[PDB]
Amino acid sequence: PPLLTDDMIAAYTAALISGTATAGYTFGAGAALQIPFAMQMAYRFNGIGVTQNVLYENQKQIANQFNNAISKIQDSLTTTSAALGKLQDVINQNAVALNTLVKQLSSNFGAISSVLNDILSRLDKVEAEVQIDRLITGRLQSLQTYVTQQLIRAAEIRASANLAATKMSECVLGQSKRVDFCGKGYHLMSFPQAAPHG
Amino acid sequence: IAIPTNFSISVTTEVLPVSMTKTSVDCNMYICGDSTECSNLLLQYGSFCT
Amino acid sequence: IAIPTNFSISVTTEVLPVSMTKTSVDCNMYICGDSTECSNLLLQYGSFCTQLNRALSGIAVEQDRNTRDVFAQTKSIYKTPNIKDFGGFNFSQILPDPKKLSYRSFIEDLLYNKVTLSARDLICAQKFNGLTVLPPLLTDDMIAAYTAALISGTATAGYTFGAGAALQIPFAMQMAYRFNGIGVTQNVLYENQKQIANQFNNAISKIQDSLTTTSAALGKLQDVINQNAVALNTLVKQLSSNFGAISSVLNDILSRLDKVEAEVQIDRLITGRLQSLQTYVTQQLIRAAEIRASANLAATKMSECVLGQSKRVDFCGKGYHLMSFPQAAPHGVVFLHVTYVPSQQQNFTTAPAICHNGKAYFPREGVFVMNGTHWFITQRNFYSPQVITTDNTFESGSCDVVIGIINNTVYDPL
Amino acid sequence: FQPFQQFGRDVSDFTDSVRDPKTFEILDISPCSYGGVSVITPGTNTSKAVAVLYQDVNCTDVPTMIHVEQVSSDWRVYAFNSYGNMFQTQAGCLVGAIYENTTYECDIPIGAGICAKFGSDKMGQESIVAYTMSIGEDQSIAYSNNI
Ligand SMILES: *[C@@H]1O[C@H](CO)[C@@H](O)[C@H](O)[C@H]1NC(C)=O
Ligand SMILES: *[C@@H]1O[C@H](CO)[C@@H](O)[C@H](O)[C@H]1NC(C)=O
Ligand SMILES: *[C@@H]1O[C@H](CO)[C@@H](O)[C@H](O)[C@H]1NC(C)=O
Ligand SMILES: *[C@@H]1O[C@H](CO)[C@@H](O)[C@H](O)[C@H]1NC(C)=O
Ligand SMILES: *[C@@H]1O[C@H](CO)[C@@H](O)[C@H](O)[C@H]1NC(C)=O
Ligand SMILES: *[C@@H]1O[C@H](CO)[C@@H](O)[C@H](O)[C@H]1NC(C)=O
Ligand SMILES: *[C@@H]1O[C@H](CO)[C@@H](O)[C@H](O)[C@H]1NC(C)=O
Ligand SMILES: *[C@@H]1O[C@H](CO)[C@@H](O)[C@H](O)[C@H]1NC(C)=O
Ligand SMILES: *[C@@H]1O[C@H](CO)[C@@H](O)[C@H](O)[C@H]1NC(C)=O
Ligand SMILES: *[C@@H]1O[C@H](CO)[C@@H](O)[C@H](O)[C@H]1NC(C)=O
Repeated sequence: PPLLTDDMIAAYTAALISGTATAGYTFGAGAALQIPFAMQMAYRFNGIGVTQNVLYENQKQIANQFNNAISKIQDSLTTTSAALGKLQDVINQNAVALNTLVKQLSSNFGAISSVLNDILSRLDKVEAEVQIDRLITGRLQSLQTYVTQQLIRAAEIRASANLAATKMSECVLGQSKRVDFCGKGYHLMSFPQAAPHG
Repeated sequence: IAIPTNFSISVTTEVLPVSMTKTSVDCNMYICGDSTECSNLLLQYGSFCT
Repeated sequence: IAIPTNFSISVTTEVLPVSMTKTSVDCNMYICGDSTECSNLLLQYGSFCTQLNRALSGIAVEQDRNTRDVFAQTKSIYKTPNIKDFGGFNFSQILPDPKKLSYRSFIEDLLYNKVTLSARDLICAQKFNGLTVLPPLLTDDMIAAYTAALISGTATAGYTFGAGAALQIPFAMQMAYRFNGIGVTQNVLYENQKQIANQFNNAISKIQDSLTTTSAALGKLQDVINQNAVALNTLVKQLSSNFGAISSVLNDILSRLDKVEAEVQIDRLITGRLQSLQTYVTQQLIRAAEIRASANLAATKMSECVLGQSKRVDFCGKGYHLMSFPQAAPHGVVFLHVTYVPSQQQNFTTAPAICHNGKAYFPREGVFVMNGTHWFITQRNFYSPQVITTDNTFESGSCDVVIGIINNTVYDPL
Repeated sequence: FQPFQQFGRDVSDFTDSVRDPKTFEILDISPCSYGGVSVITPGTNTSKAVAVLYQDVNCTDVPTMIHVEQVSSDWRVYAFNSYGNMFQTQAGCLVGAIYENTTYECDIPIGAGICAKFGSDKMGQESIVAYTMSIGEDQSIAYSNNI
């Protein structure tokens, strides 16, 4: 089992969300400084390039459009079941790799049988050696292939986790000026949500 | 020149994996099982399982 | 709102590996121990060993490519100045000393012996079976010279020598420009320059205590050294395995059996030793890939934080990044990130805008903060209150509908 | 050895010592060609001239570790200091190449900041030379408080 249970990860995400909204992005670089949310959104709008005038004169429209743009994620996630395929194939690959390893025990590997009990109960000690060594070598090769593929998958997942860590560090508790690093248009703020294995 | 007169606010969802499941294996009960006749023979193959 | 009234300067240290040891193998010495009747049997297996040699040679070339990419950034070394009067900032600890006994600075001397690179010794057993270690192309003197040329040249020419030619600039004006790049004006520097210099000089000196007395701060850089030794020691011990043969020694088999019965038991040893070599090359390739990724990260950190000032949040240090200093390490690099963090804070009551006589006024690069009697304007990262004038604010729209707007006057200099 | 010891084994399980049956003395066994040997050459289309690098030995005792008394005749010229070409480096020594003091850009890497190339400006037109690689040139920028 993993060391961090899902409740602690949910607590981490909740502590990020409550603290991004009530203290701005400055809580991650030094201590947390209190600021109203409207002034923080005006500062982010000023960081985009537009002046801090289109917010205070249109604040109700911004709030109303944000509240149902958030609510559209409910329909985007509840109906469609293809957005988390990148998160589902990770689950599927381990099950497939574990299931294909236990089925290699039913192969002869050039011996008279795949069962050690059939070989040991029908042959004496001198000629059981040459037919048990084939099974030993085949099962060792079957283990080695699994270990190598697990190492390669671990490297891939480590690269993806490093990307997730720098995205969290630069977009949740900061505002990024890099193009298409978080979103499509001009980035304002990000919210992290806990997921199974992601 | 073209200059916008309005704007819209969008929310984008992107996912990416962080970790996989942790697994462990035991050679002595995978390669042989409970057979002590081949435990000594697996002992002669070195330290692959370590 | 909460606005800081003071600040502190901290130095952050992190390490990350750049390259690993280069190794080479000889199949005709490892698979067979000078047996002229084992070489002929090994010759009928194909070109597996040429594949292993090409893989190990590619890894060895990539290891030198990594340390060439990370450190060689300027291609024009700068002479270290003898004086260190940089406006009160002491650069003697991170720069090589005049008439030095060792050709590197004090901090990289102190972390050189912190890690350890190292009669039935295992080295002779490795050498007798074709396992050799190749020395790196760049010696540590040239790496120390590269780091010294980066330091002397970051301090005396700013960051502009990494993009074009070097431009001479005083150190304090560079500090004012970097402080302006943080977001705070160039006012807290010139009025508090002695405080900045005195805090920087002992923030640098605290790294000596953080690296000398406390251990396990370079474990990521020691594991790279340990893994190669463990992998090479576990490869030479596989030669004592029967692999289903009567003995692990070719001389016991060849002296006790005729030539016809010899191949059926030599083949098992040959296949087992070939499998061991395949495995060793496989984890060597995977570790080389991981080291390449870490070296690319080190190279882009070198490019973005030493040769410039980065606005990315938590890329070099914890707080607001000012500069970085590279230090040479065995099989790695050490970065000294100078950051700016606020320390204290004070509560204040704020307003979004001010309606003077029917028209709203919005601030520029600041917020509206009153101290208890009347309202002022100040920057967010430092409590420096200023009087509200017509130059600090801009007229836009009407004040009839603004959430939370207040009534106050604006100063007209006319 | 023990009083009934006959041969000694190694960690990698090979005989490195033996007791002589007639005269009870102990002899050591080492491989008669161990240690790396590298050959540095230009292209074969270019004029054929090679340099031999021994990996991690001193070069006052190259004939000890190479067994020159039973090696071929053309190998003896690469194991002696008759001509001024055998000079010691940090990564062993080079036989068949002359050292130069002027630094250049690295062409054929050898190790420990030493490279090799074909040709020279000194007369030598076919001998390969060995030099210390350059990491740039001195600039010596000046610092002032009001410039
Ligand atoms: C901008 O778009 C929003 C959403 O459709 C709309 O409510 C608003 O009236 C538009 N603004 C103008 C000036 O038409
Ligand atoms: C800010 O902190 C420094 C370091 O403790 C101190 O010397 C200085 O007096 C402080 N500034 C104020 C205004 O108290
Ligand atoms: C810099 O630090 C050294 C360390 O001992 C000290 O001797 C020296 O006085 C300091 N100041 C200058 C200007 O070198
Ligand atoms: C600011 O107010 C909060 C509660 O409103 C309080 O906890 C905090 O201590 C105050 N800050 C200072 C510097 O007194
Ligand atoms: C607020 O600032 C004004 C102007 O500097 C000063 O006269 C007044 O005493 C200050 N009040 C407090 C409570 O600091
Ligand atoms: C500002 O003054 C106007 C008239 O001078 C008044 O109608 C309005 O309520 C005042 N606003 C506040 C916040 O007192
Ligand atoms: C074996 O015989 C030889 C021949 O004379 C002799 O030199 C040697 O000492 C003998 N070894 C013994 C007696 O152990
Ligand atoms: C050697 O190089 C020269 C010059 O490029 C070329 O003309 C010649 O064909 C080459 N030799 C061979 C055998 O290809
Ligand atoms: C090689 O020579 C140097 C200096 O003459 C000496 O310090 C070193 O021990 C020698 N190495 C061997 C293996 O004899
Ligand atoms: C080259 O350098 C060596 C060692 O510094 C010196 O002895 C020699 O005179 C120099 N010049 C030549 C032409 O070898």
